[PDB]
Amino acid sequence: AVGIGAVFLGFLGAAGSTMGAASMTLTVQARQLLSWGIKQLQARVLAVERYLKDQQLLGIWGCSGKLICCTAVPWNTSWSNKSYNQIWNNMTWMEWEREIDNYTSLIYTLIEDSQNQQEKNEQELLELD
Amino acid sequence: DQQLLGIWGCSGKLICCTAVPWNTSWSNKSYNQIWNNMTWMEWEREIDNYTSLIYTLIEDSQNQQEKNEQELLELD
Amino acid sequence: AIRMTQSPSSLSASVGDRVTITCQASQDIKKSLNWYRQKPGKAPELLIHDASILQTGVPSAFTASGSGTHFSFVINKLQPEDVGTYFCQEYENLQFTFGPGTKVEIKR
Amino acid sequence: QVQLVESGGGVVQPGGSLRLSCAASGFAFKDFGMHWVRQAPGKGLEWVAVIGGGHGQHQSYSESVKGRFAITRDNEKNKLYLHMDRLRTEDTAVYYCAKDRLGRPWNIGGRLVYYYYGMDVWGQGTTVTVSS
Amino acid sequence: AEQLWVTVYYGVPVWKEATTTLFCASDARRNVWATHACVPTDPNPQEVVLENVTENFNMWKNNMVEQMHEDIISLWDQSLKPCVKLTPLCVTLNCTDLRNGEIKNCSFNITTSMRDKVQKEYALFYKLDVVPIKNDNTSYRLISCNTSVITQACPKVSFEPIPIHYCAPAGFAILKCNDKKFNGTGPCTNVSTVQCTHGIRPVVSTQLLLNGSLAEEEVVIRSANFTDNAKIIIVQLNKSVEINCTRPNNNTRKSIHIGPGRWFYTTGEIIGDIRQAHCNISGTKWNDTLKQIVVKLKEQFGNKTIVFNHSSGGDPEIVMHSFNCGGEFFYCNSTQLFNSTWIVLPCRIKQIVNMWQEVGKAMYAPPIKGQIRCSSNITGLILIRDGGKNRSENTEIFRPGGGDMRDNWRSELYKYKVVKIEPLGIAPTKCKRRVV
Ligand SMILES: *[C@@H]1O[C@H](CO)[C@@H](O[C@@H]2O[C@H](CO)[C@@H](O[C@@H]3O[C@H](CO[C@H]4O[C@H](CO)[C@@H](O)[C@H](O)[C@@H]4O)[C@@H](O)[C@H](O[C@H]4O[C@H](CO)[C@@H](O)[C@H](O)[C@@H]4O[C@H]4O[C@H](CO)[C@@H](O)[C@H](O)[C@@H]4O)[C@@H]3O)[C@H](O)[C@H]2NC(C)=O)[C@H](O)[C@H]1NC(C)=O
Ligand SMILES: *[C@@H]1O[C@H](CO)[C@@H](O[C@@H]2O[C@H](CO)[C@@H](O[C@@H]3O[C@H](CO[C@H]4O[C@H](CO)[C@@H](O)[C@H](O)[C@@H]4O)[C@@H](O)[C@H](O[C@H]4O[C@H](CO)[C@@H](O)[C@H](O)[C@@H]4O)[C@@H]3O)[C@H](O)[C@H]2NC(C)=O)[C@H](O)[C@H]1NC(C)=O
Ligand SMILES: *[C@@H]1O[C@H](CO)[C@@H](O[C@@H]2O[C@H](CO)[C@@H](O[C@@H]3O[C@H](CO[C@H]4O[C@H](CO)[C@@H](O)[C@H](O)[C@@H]4O)[C@@H](O)[C@H](O[C@H]4O[C@H](CO)[C@@H](O)[C@H](O)[C@@H]4O)[C@@H]3O)[C@H](O)[C@H]2NC(C)=O)[C@H](O)[C@H]1NC(C)=O
Ligand SMILES: *[C@@H]1O[C@H](CO)[C@@H](O[C@@H]2O[C@H](CO)[C@@H](O)[C@H](O)[C@H]2NC(C)=O)[C@H](O)[C@H]1NC(C)=O
Ligand SMILES: *[C@@H]1O[C@H](CO)[C@@H](O)[C@H](O)[C@H]1NC(C)=O
Ligand SMILES: *[C@@H]1O[C@H](CO)[C@@H](O)[C@H](O)[C@H]1NC(C)=O
Ligand SMILES: *[C@@H]1O[C@H](CO)[C@@H](O)[C@H](O)[C@H]1NC(C)=O
Ligand SMILES: *[C@@H]1O[C@H](CO)[C@@H](O)[C@H](O)[C@H]1NC(C)=O
Ligand SMILES: *[C@@H]1O[C@H](CO)[C@@H](O)[C@H](O)[C@H]1NC(C)=O
Ligand SMILES: *[C@@H]1O[C@H](CO)[C@@H](O)[C@H](O)[C@H]1NC(C)=O
Repeated sequence: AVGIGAVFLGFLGAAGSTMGAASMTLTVQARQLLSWGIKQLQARVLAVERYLKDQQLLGIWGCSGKLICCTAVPWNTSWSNKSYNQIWNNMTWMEWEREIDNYTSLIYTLIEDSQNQQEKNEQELLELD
Repeated sequence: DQQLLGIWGCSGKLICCTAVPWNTSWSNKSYNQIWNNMTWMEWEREIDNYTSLIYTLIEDSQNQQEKNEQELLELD
Repeated sequence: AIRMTQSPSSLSASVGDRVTITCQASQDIKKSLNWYRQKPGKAPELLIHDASILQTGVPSAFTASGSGTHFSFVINKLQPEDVGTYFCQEYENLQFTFGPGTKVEIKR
Repeated sequence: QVQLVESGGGVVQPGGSLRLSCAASGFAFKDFGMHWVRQAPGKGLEWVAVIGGGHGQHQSYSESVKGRFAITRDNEKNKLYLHMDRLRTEDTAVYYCAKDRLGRPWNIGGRLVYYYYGMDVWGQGTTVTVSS
Repeated sequence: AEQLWVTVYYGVPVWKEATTTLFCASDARRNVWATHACVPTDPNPQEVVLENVTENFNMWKNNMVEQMHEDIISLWDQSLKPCVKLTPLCVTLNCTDLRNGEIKNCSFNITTSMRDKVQKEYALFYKLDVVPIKNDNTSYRLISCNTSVITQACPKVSFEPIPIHYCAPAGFAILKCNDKKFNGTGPCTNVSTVQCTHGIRPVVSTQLLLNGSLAEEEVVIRSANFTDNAKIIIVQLNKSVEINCTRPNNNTRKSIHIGPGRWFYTTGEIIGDIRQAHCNISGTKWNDTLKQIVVKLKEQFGNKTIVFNHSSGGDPEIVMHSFNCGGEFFYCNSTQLFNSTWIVLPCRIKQIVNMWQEVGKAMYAPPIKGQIRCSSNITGLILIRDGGKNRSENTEIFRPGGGDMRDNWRSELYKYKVVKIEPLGIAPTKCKRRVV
């Protein structure tokens, strides 16, 4: 016998479950987050800038339109030597982000400086010839 | 608007086909009976009360599927 | 949860005999069956779960089998210590219905 | 070790009320789902209700008690409660608290669900009499 | 292990503590807090539990109390901006005792026809609003004369507290600690996310917290540190204590001319005997409340410790209990509640008042015509420790006190925390992007 909730994750609750299980509701969480007068006016502009900031990076990385996209940057096991299953079936999003917090800027840089650079250079060369 | 077009896999298009079937309960008119016989103002009114329903279906069913299956295909 | 029935309501044997309890569902419950044993003054003791697996710490004095609608509880040897009421519980749906219970005792 | 301390019983009149409290230790009370069952004198064991683990985001009641009883829990006190309201003489029974084999809020299908496989741990209950 | 590659995810449910501005919301309908601009409330708000995740709450760091502090003061000043200055009414007053002395019957002679229609307009004044001139009769004048220009509050502005809600902006969320035993801080286990808070009325008072929330089935006592005499003790009551306040005097009021196109309201005659303001408090409810409080105090401060002596400490507005029943500010002697260590309060009324502290410009209440009646209940209170003493469990004189008005909102805000949600993150995967 199994008791069930209604439809899907309410809000953020999956943050403490494994990243594997949590991935199920990225569509939910993303939609919810993505979407006196002067103070609110300021807040609105800030919300837009935060919104567009993320969209800029997703655009550049070739990830726009996706909530899950594979890159072409290899994982340097110096960051973490855990296997695929040792991470995804054993660690939460809150825990994972902390584990590699100090590599965020490194990897983000690598995506753009190496892969994006390559994809744009080679793209033109392929279109030319 | 851009958010929804992005999510639905429609960004960059002004015409995009989805993978949500038409429930003829909404309207039992054929393709030609709609497109060659009815205006945009008239059509939108006909199915005004299904807007939120269909929009929900696009995201909850198709978008959900496309993101889940995409990862699985990339993994294997 | 599907109504369970047990038979006979009164089951007895001499010490050491092989004693079995019939239990059935009116509808297919596939496997969701626990067996409990109640002694006077004590809450029912779980002996077998998932229709066939002994609970940890329970000696191999009992077995059970069956699937679908027809199940049975087997007392390999009935000892005075095994006297009690055995219950057939279904937990397929969130009603966790108990069967009538069968009283097992020593003949005299 | 594991021990359930089940009290709060006694004798009440029909139309009255009480609440039972089953204190427990020896296990992660906060995590496992729990059961309520009752046995009237001369009868077998009747299932009363179930509450899931964690914060108890799902319940089910027997049709014989729905609307008259409520289940709750306090994960810091490690106590399971039965609110026995508007009682009838038919509610005379010994009531037991029990732990399910699992009862956990699994994240599956994008939602939490509680998997139950039946009671396997309990105390000896307490007698509640409703009479006049 | 597997060859791992970087994968980008979006919608990652992780967050960090952050401070921002919460939007007001209100059950939409010149009341100070009844701003014309405020978001209508959600008739069906949601709340979801996290359960896999706990969170560290600390009621002493909730910066939302600062937002309320400043915004509330701004709203006060804005509504009462086009109000009447008392500058030409600083004229000295020839006062005698009003026959029945807290009220003087005085005359003056100003403006004496400065392009207007004016006269001596004798009137009644309160002792607490004037300063004696010891070089005269003694005669009196406005206490504000040697400080600042103050205004008579606009008659068209109501001061009834409004239960304003506050909701999270985009990208942020409000977390709530649902642990019944939660005190000043800790890893609250039962944590939920709340779209928008309930309404909190901006009740302003000294020594006792009125018209607030109740404690979770027992008196709960909180502090930053029960050993630190520099901190205060916040007591949240199991059940409230009934108080009924009245101003028996049936007062009239008169508009006087103070200049061309300018009027001012003065206290007029009083109908019937002039009696004292007072509040009636149920000794049963009060004493039983104290019993529960003492039991909890014992947990920290000793099993035979003598507590709750008379009011003392601070200036008259701190030593007296303060509230604003009917728009008039009452300052009552709470000693009658604490006049017996381990009920009718005498009370006086003041009109020149300071909203928590005021510099320069200040507010003068207009006279209220008729009688004032209201009913409220004590839902919490603030205790202060008297200071150094013998370590032995003899005394700990938990006097009423507390003048930091910010605690009247912090006492409710302790339930909530605001965080910023970061949807962008990465994790390894099994394969390379199929790059051409
Ligand atoms: C972790 O922290 C969470 C968060 O606080 C906490 O869960 C909360 O528990 C309380 C107490 O059980 C819940 O409060 C209940 O809320 C419902 C919701 O009503 C709204 O929604 C329905 C939706 O249909 C609407 O119809 C309705 O109009 C409202 O909009 C209330 O209905 C409940 O009220 C009944 O129960 C009260 C119990 O004291 C009664 O006082 C009240 O009068 C109502 O009684 C009626 O129903 C009873 C049912 O048993 C019946 O016995 C009575 O005779 C009478 O008929 C109640 O206020 C709250 O919703 C929970 N919050 C969440 C998010 O779930 C957890 O308890 C905590 N976990 C742990 C382990 O500590
Ligand atoms: C807070 O977060 C934790 C995260 O750890 C949650 O606990 C776990 O939740 C996951 C799912 O979210 C559960 O995963 C399931 O585990 C099963 C394995 O069971 C065996 O191993 C356990 C080990 O304790 C034994 O107790 C058990 O008896 C078994 O021996 C899997 O079989 C499940 O697989 C399911 O999914 C796949 C998907 O393809 C299906 O194909 C399968 O058929 C099956 O349906 C699943 O992987 C995990 O068991 C939970 N842990 C525990 C101890 O129960 C918390 O529940 C969570 N809390 C809240 C508030 O949600
Ligand atoms: C704690 O909370 C309680 C409850 O909210 C507060 O007590 C109430 O305060 C309000 C303040 O306005 C009182 O309301 C006033 O009542 C007067 C007479 O009451 C009778 O008539 C009204 C008519 O609607 C009935 O609703 C009521 O039940 C009684 O039958 C009215 O005449 C008042 O309106 C007049 O004055 C206002 C002043 O702003 C004008 O704007 C109006 O236009 C009109 O001229 C007003 O409605 C209420 O009576 C109080 N309750 C009791 C029992 O007395 C406490 O004040 C609060 N405590 C703290 C610390 O804030
Ligand atoms: C009640 O307050 C006490 C005292 O602050 C809390 O106990 C402390 O909690 C902090 C939280 O970070 C810990 O660092 C301390 O080690 C705790 N002290 C002790 C001796 O336990 C207590 O957690 C509070 N209770 C609740 C329910 O929040
Ligand atoms: C990984 O699994 C083991 C299994 O015992 C567990 O002890 C450990 O805590 C897990 N790691 C994480 C991140 O929880
Ligand atoms: C469809 O075509 C018929 C042709 O006579 C016409 O009468 C009818 O109005 C048309 N429908 C619409 C939407 O105009
Ligand atoms: C007040 O009035 C009396 C009336 O006799 C007068 O004697 C006295 O001087 C007056 N005081 C002032 C302040 O003028
Ligand atoms: C809190 O108030 C309730 C009201 O019924 C009472 O039953 C309870 O005993 C009180 N708590 C304490 C600690 O006395
Ligand atoms: C306190 O007073 C308010 C005034 O409306 C009332 O609603 C509430 O029930 C009172 N609290 C108690 C404990 O009586
Ligand atoms: C005050 O006294 C006057 C005298 O005429 C009366 O008309 C009025 O109603 C009284 N007001 C109150 C509030 O008692």
